[PDB]
Amino acid sequence: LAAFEGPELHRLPGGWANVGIWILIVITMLMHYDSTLYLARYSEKVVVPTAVVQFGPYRWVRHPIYASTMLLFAAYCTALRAPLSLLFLLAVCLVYYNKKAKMEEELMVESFGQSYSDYADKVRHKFIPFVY
Amino acid sequence: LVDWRKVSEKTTLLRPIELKLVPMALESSAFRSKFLDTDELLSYVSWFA
Repeated sequence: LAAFEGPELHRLPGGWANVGIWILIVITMLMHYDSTLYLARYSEKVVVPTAVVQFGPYRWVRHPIYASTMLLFAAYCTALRAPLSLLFLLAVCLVYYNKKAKMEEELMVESFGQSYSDYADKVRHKFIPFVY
Repeated sequence: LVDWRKVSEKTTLLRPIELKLVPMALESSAFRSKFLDTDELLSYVSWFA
């Protein structure tokens, strides 16, 4: 639907309008790599978190890898200039990804207790900074 | 905020240069209490340097 909706590849503008796209790409890959490096550092096994992570992207958004992945698709829908698909992936990705976030969060709240409780009190905003 | 009477009762066997370097160690050990990482502090220290 993004490819259908977006204008033809020669009609979309360039110059100083394609510099924001580069900004979005680089900030996405910074946030995702920082989140991954912070999450994988504290796990002894492949996915077994020893402690509670609250650093970098974790002090802004409780689930930063997920947000970074969606922001990748959002920048992608901005690239071919199709905002309608951006909104629809917002809806569907938010729904599924919130479901998995709830399952994961309830698991590690059960397994950790007060630490992730006060951490989630510190950062309520779960996916987008002060939007949700 | 610091009750300096307790600190003075804790540094009795020391000397004036140690009395001068006491607040440095107090700030270090007070920042020790929280749970924090290393690499972010290196990053901010290097940036502010």
